[PDB]
Amino acid sequence: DIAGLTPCSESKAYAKLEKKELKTLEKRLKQYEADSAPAVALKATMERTKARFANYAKAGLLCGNDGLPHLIADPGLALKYGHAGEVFIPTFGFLYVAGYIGYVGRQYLIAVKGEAKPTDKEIIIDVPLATKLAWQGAGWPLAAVQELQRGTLLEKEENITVSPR
Amino acid sequence: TDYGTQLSLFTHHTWIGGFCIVGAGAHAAIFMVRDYDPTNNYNNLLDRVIRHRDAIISHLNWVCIFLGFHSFGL
Amino acid sequence: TSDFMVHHIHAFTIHVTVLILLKGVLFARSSRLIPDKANLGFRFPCDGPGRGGTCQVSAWDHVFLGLFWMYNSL
Amino acid sequence: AHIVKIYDTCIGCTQCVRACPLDVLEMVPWDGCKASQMASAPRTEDCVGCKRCETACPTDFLSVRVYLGSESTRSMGLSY
Amino acid sequence: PFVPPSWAPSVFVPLTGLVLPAIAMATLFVYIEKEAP
Amino acid sequence: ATKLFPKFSQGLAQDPTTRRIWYGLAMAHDFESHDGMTEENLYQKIFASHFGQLSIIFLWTSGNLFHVAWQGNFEQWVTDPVHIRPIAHAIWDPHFGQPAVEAFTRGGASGPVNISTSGVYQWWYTIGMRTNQDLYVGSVFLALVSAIFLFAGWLHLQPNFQPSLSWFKDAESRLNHHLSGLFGVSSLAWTGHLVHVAIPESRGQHVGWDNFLSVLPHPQGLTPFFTGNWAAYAQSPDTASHVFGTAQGSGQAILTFLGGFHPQTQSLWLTDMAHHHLAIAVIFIVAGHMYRTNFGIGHRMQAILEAHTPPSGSLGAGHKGLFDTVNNSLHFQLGLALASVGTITSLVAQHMYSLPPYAFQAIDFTTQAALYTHHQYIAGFIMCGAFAHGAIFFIRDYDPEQNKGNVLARMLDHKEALISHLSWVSLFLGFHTLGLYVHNDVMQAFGTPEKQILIEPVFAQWIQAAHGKALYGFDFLLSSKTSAAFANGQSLWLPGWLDAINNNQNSLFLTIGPGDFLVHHAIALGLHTTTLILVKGALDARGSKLMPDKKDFGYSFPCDGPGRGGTCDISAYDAFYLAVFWMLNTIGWVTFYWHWKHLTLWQGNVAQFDESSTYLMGWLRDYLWLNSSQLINGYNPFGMNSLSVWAWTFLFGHLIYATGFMFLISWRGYWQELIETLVWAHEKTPLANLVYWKDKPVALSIVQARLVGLAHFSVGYIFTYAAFLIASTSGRF
Amino acid sequence: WTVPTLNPDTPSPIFGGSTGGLLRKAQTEEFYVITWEAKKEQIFEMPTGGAAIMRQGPNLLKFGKKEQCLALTTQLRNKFKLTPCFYRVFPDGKVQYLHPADGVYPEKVNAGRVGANQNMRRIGQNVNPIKVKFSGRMMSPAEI
Amino acid sequence: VWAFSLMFLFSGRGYWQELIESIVWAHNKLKVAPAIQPRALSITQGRAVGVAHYLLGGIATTWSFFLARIISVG
Ligand code: CLA
Ligand code: CLA
Ligand code: CLA
Ligand code: CLA
Ligand code: CLA
Ligand code: CLA
Ligand code: CLA
Ligand code: CLA
Ligand code: CLA
Ligand SMILES: CC1=C(/C=C/C(C)=C/C=C\C(C)=C\C=C\C=C(C)\C=C\C=C(C)\C=C\C2=C(C)CCCC2(C)C)C(C)(C)CCC1
Ligand code: SF4
Ligand SMILES: [Ca+2]
Repeated sequence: DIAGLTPCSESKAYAKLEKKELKTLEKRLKQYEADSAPAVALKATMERTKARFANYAKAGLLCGNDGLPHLIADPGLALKYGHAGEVFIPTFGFLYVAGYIGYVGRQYLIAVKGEAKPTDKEIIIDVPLATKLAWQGAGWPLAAVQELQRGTLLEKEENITVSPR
Repeated sequence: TDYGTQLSLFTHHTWIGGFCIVGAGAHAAIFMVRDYDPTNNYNNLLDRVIRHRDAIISHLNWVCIFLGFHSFGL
Repeated sequence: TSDFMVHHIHAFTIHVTVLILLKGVLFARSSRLIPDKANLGFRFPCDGPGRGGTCQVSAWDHVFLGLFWMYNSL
Repeated sequence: AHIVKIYDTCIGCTQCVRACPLDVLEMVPWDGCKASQMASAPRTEDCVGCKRCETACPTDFLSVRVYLGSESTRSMGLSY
Repeated sequence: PFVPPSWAPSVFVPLTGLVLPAIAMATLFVYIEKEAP
Repeated sequence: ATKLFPKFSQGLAQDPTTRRIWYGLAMAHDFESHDGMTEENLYQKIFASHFGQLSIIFLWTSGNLFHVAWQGNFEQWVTDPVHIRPIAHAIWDPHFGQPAVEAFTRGGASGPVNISTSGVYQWWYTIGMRTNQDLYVGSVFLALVSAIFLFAGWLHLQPNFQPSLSWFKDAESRLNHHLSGLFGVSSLAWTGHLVHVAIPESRGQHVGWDNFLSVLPHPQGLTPFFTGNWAAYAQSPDTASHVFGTAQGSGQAILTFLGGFHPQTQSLWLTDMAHHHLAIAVIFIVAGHMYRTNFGIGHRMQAILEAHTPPSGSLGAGHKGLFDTVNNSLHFQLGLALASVGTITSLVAQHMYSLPPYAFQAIDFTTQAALYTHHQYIAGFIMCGAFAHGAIFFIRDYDPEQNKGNVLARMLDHKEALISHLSWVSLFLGFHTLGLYVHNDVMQAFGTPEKQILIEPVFAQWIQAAHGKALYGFDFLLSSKTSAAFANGQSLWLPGWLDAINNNQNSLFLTIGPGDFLVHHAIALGLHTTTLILVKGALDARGSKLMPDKKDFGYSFPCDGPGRGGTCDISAYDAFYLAVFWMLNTIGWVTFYWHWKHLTLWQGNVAQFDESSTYLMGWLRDYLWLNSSQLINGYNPFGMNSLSVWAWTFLFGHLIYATGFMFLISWRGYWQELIETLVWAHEKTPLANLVYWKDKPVALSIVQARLVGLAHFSVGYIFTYAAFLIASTSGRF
Repeated sequence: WTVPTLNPDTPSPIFGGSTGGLLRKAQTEEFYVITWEAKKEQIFEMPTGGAAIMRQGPNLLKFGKKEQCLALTTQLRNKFKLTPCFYRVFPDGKVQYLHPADGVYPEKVNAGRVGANQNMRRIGQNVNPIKVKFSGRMMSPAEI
Repeated sequence: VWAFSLMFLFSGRGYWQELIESIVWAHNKLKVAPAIQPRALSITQGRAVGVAHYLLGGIATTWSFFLARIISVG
């Protein structure tokens, strides 16, 4: 398929790797009894391994010649061959949480900046204001775009300190 | 018979001893800087040590060089 | 022979660590480079780039170097 | 020898002279500040370059500057 | 031809390693400590 | 009192301490900082230095040729260049015992010799050298040329021979002569040598100075060139069964563009190289008539610079005044030259390993590894030098009043934005590459290799598919048979090129995977961080908020004292100093990647690299620990072999590196106090105080300490990696 | 005010001696001599290490560099409220008075002093290095 | 961690202060500059951080090597 890779559901090395992991786990399990805590723990780990391999093959991931999955970072290839869940959707998810945290911190700084002692509000966190801004940050992309359109997101050149060149 | 415990215990106690020795030197220097008073140490052992500190350091430096040569050169 | 050589290595490293710590203890108040080191305290970075450079003249820096030598020795 | 210079921003606070450990700086009369005094460096031949005077200067930017020059016996602070 | 003799390394290696460096070191050391008039 | 040394600095000569010798040795080439230095004298001194350097280079080349002709086995290596190891020179060491003598006695010699890794054998054999007489004649000729250059360097400093100041500033004439003469005529002469000597010698015909005036390089004899039927020169080329050095299957063509590599030597065709040099010679000669010097026609670089300002005012004044700030600043020209040279050096390393130009060079694995690593480290040092000289230009030769509103002033206008964005790129690359590596390491440690993140490098693989590689399956541009780009080269060079790029047995566009993607990101991190340190040091060299007057202190100075919280490593020299470590680390990563990928390719198991290059444990165990077993076994209680010298060099580099750590961690003050105690000890010792010093012993300066520690760090780093690389590649193959 | 004359027959503080004393520079290049007047006997700290006892009245000491003499001067002024003064002595016997230069300490302003090495401008008003390039030797933009 | 120590032991706070100034400019542009002015670590703090990381990295390296080896073959 893409870049000479084969799907994990039809790769021989993938199945051999799964059999290798299950074989070493079963080999470690043969030394214990049947109704003991280590045996139950090993069986739980084996079930987790089976579920993980089944879920990875079910997701349609592309495996290589080593039997391990590969991620598709190109937006066109991901949206064209059903690989948007690898690197596209998590990218936008991180962008939302990253801008979320950044906007919450920026709002807290700008809010405490006009007070009498901002340094005290920086070392001793004002939990009520921080909690209110944390709950209000859900609309961070909308607020950031509206701030950018109004011209209030950036500071002017004359109000920023610079070197003597 | 537990080689792991023996090796780990020896190494751990040795490291603690070395760190404590370095701390001892540090606090000796702290005392010499803050709590030392020359009005009560006119002609005692500490004053004489400070008086010939150059000789002490020079001989210790020479023995360090001699030991380094005869230890690493081999 | 190997035991003899490694024992001399240990003695040399111990002597160097002692040299750094003892030098930082005896020369903590004053030295031939800075006669008023006691006025600068126990823990200070330097006395400026003057006199060719006075980087790490405090007793704290001697403890800092003794830590590395103790690590090497141990 | 090192080059020690005094600029016109000196407020005559006399802190740089007290911080000098080899008696290089001094105070002379002046008419550019309220204290009517100004720092001077007439014995730069004895300066080592410790920059204690720069540390003790409170003006922004500094009024006393030290530039490392030719090294000698007095400038290197050697007792031998 | 330009081929050196068989004994050439046995004479040029000790020369370049002991004769030339000693003479060069002594000459340079004397030159550095020369006092100006 | 005042000493004679140094003669260029009376202030340093009056220094009565040991600092005088070190500073005089480290400031001898700083011509601008001497006593009584003018512009004309400065340029003349640089001219003499250039001649002396050229003489040294030519003498070194002649020495290599002479030693290969004397103690080497070039006459026997040409007959069997696959199973015979090249010999560098003999070894005459009285310290060697009997086992060392028989251990180093290899390569068919009669005594202890060194096996060369420089690759001069393949290069000389490809250009036409066959007998030792040729090497001897070349060595004698190069020695005489070096002597002439030395005499020229001495002659140009005497009166009636010193060039004027205006002569050194003739940019138009110098650039026209270098583009047309030093570049075009030299390339044309090389084409003449390839067509007249290299091509006939590779086909079994000995052509030398005694018979080249009577042997025709082509059966048509210059007629198709004058009649414009140049296509007749590419007729009847070397067939696929041609044997290098003999006439078996040899063609009669002299200028072709078959492409690919030779089937036997696995190197570039000589006819294609000759055709290449001819085309670039024509291009360089034509480009040599672009600037107006003395005949009215041509251009003026000042006019082209001043006539390149956008009307929107985006670049401010554009390039106005750039001609004066560059022609009058030697540091700017040196920085530009070093930047271009470093980039070209990296280009040379990549093109030589991927496209082997010398015969039987691909089979020599040690030659490839050593040459690539050598050129990459040299390029890294040269790049750091380019940025260092740029900082020197800002501190010493920048004039804000002359460069008002141009691109140069606008660089310092928004330097904070540049440093901030470089910091963001470096931070992002470092966090992500380290995070992915640690994640893969944890997955491999927990027994779940399928859980690690392996991003397929689809962009570089897409580029490879565009070049003609069909392994991925994109099938476009040169990969698709119905494309115009593919059908337009099928009659000129695409057959050989496609046959060579699709073959997985060469180094021409190797297959890449997630490990290659990750290590490429590490390379990008190293490049961006090194650029960040160098760029920040060059832009902040004239001053910042911490030191508003850093331009008045020079390029290199210790610090500004402990005031204002501390000003350690505030000069631009210190920025370069911290950047050298990042350059060494970046080149270390690129050379590690090259060595491991090629080692796994030569061993026939590329899957080992593809599966262990995603986690750092694989790099530490399967590459650094697995390939050093033979290196550290050079000498042991059971005896020694020829690999003991590399083991000694390995430990030597480790010792030098650790010694550099001392100058890097411990600082001056402690050492000065210790020295004072030693001074007292010597002055108060009988039978020894009679011998007094002529220079007062003092501790090394801060700048000198940084330089000494950096030098030891770099020397140990280079020697350690070179020893490990050569030992592992030589023992494995 | 008159420049003081060095009295070599001046009693010295009772000190047992140390290894941080004078070196060959005191006999080959120069050395320094610090003198002061003490109202009573008192144990003080030597700048080269050790504790000495300053005598009542005149007290003289020898040091290798000027920094040691000024450090002892500062210690005596700030801990015991005295007025010390020092000279630089050459091997030929020449004595040169150094501090205080005019008899008045430099922290306070005194009439008759002339300011030297003073720039009647600020740091930001200095010229670029390109303007001071190609001089007789390495010259900083602040030297002019 | 050990190699991380080399970042604090081979460099100085002046470079880091200027780099922090550039980062502060980036913050000031987007009005995200904290009221507490970010200052680089002090010289003494840089030395302490470097020696702490050096000791932790080396000691942890030897600890892992000794424990893994003595547990596997002991
Ligand atoms: C971050 C850098 C980056 C890089 C290095 C690439 C690289 C690539 N992209 Mg791309 N892309 C990017 C960002 C990037 N993209 C972003 C941010 C977006 C969101 C707008 C897209 C959305 C996108 C689409 C929709 C497509 C690609 C495609 C491609 C591949 C070929 C096209 C091309 O090179 O032109 C650059 C790509 C663009 C300018 C986007 C427009 C698509 C162009 C016009 C190509 C479409 C023509 C045709 C489908 C090509 C296929 C020929 C053949 C294989 C059938 C190539 C490997 C194509 C592909 O291979 O499909 C799987 C494809 O159709 N990308
Ligand atoms: C009985 C033991 C003892 C005691 C009571 C003291 C007491 C004191 N020491 Mg001292 N010292 C000791 C041992 C001791 N020390 C040892 C063993 C060493 C060698 C390392 C030192 C070296 C030393 C120096 C160099 C200095 C002191 C100083 C001081 C004084 C200030 C307190 C302080 O350090 O600041 C606060 C304490 C801290 C900030 C704790 C630091 C935390 C460290 C860095 C973390 C350790 C790593 C940890 C083990 C691993 C964690 C893993 C990580 C992933 C979380 C204080 C009176 C200082 C001083 O003289 O004051 C002027 C001084 O500069 N000590
Ligand atoms: C492997 C690196 C290295 C080496 C070789 C040294 C070496 C030395 N250190 Mg050092 N140190 C290091 C790392 C190193 N250190 C680091 C990283 C730090 C930072 C924490 C320090 C901090 C430090 C301090 C604080 C002190 C030293 C001191 C010393 C000296 C001790 C005297 C001695 O050992 O006698 C013998 C010398 C050696 C063993 C060095 C190697 C000599 C070789 C083996 C001999 C070869 C001779 C050869 C024939 C020469 C021919 C040359 C030819 C080309 C002509 C010694 C020269 C102490 C000192 O000043 O001296 C008392 C001191 O107090 N070091
Ligand atoms: C510092 C450690 C060290 C020591 C103890 C030795 C010792 C020795 N080496 Mg060796 N070597 C060393 C380091 C060392 N080496 C290093 C670091 C290297 C690598 C560069 C080498 C490389 C090397 C080579 C290549 C060779 C040796 C050889 C030798 C042997 C003979 C050397 C000789 O005869 O010279 C002569 C020595 C002297 C003239 C002076 C001796 C010092 C005297 C005894 C001290 C006097 C002080 C006295 C106490 C003062 C009293 C005070 C007053 C009351 C009088 C010898 C046993 C040779 C060998 O292999 O032998 C088989 C030889 O071939 N070494
Ligand atoms: C820069 C080139 C170069 C280099 C790196 C070497 C290196 C070497 N030569 Mg070789 N040599 C060279 C050029 C060179 N040679 C040339 C051009 C000739 C022809 C005249 C010779 C003739 C020669 C002979 C006959 C022998 C060597 C031998 C050797 C080896 C022993 C050490 C030695 O220096 O011997 C001596 C080197 C010379 C006599 C050449 C010096 C003559 C040139 C013109 C002087 C150059 C001055 C220099 C640039 C100034 C700066 C150097 C320094 C002062 C800073 C050594 C590996 C010996 C050997 O084979 O060991 C096994 C040996 O017997 N060489
Ligand atoms: C770079 C050039 C160079 C050369 C050519 C030599 C050559 C030699 N070295 Mg030497 N060495 C060197 C560098 C060099 N070394 C360096 C850089 C170091 C420091 C790492 C050493 C450290 C060293 C040691 C420790 C020893 C040697 C020894 C020897 C001798 C080997 C003994 C032997 O088996 O033969 C047979 C021996 C003989 C035939 C006796 C010859 C007597 C001398 C060497 C020649 C006559 C002296 C001559 C008149 C004076 C020359 C001085 C001149 C510069 C003015 C040999 C002649 C060994 C030795 O000295 O032998 C006892 C030994 O102990 N070397
Ligand atoms: C056609 C006339 C001509 C020619 C042939 C030259 C030639 C040269 N001039 Mg010159 N010059 C000229 C006219 C000319 N000049 C005029 C008219 C002026 C006055 C306006 C000047 C003013 C001038 C100055 C001020 C200087 C020179 C210098 C030089 C030397 C440069 C040294 C060098 O970089 O190596 C040669 C460089 C190359 C051959 C180009 C290499 C191209 C890339 C980098 C390499 C690619 C090639 C290939 C891939 C590598 C080979 C691989 C393998 C074989 C190893 C060089 C020999 C310098 C000098 O004097 O040195 C003593 C210098 O300072 N010239
Ligand atoms: C065409 C190349 C070129 C040229 C002409 C120059 C020219 C100049 N440089 Mg420069 N530079 C270059 C490339 C170049 N550089 C490169 C590639 C780097 C990166 C490494 C640098 C980094 C650099 C810095 C940081 C500085 C200069 C400076 C200077 C100026 C004077 C200092 C000097 O050279 O004195 C003489 C040079 C030396 C004495 C070299 C020092 C000794 C080294 C460390 C040798 C160590 C090697 C070691 C012994 C190897 C042996 C190992 C073995 C024994 C095991 C001068 C105009 C200085 C300056 O501008 O002054 C303000 C300055 O500070 N350069
Ligand atoms: C292994 C050693 C090491 C490491 C990791 C670094 C790392 C870094 N260097 Mg550095 N450097 C080093 C050695 C090292 N250096 C040495 C020896 C020198 C020569 C003195 C330099 C000189 C140097 C300069 C001059 C500069 C850097 C810069 C940087 C930063 C580059 C940005 C980046 O890549 O983001 C990635 C971030 C990281 C890799 C940080 C590590 C992330 C950690 C492991 C995560 C935290 C762990 C966990 C969550 C919490 C554990 C803590 C626990 C106590 C609770 C980066 C943090 C540049 C810079 O500042 O960039 C702006 C800069 O200008 N370096
Ligand atoms: C600091 C400083 C400086 C600067 C420096 C620098 C700037 C460096 C760098 C850098 C570098 C080192 C760069 C480089 C670059 C490169 C480039 C820019 C390129 C490119 C590309 C292209 C354009 C291509 C294209 C293509 C392709 C894609 C492929 C195929 C072919 C073709 C052609 C199509 C100086 C000294 C001046 C002075 C001032 C200061
Ligand atoms: S500290 Fe600065 S402002 Fe105050 S007197 Fe001295 S030079 Fe003038
Ligand atoms: Ca021939």
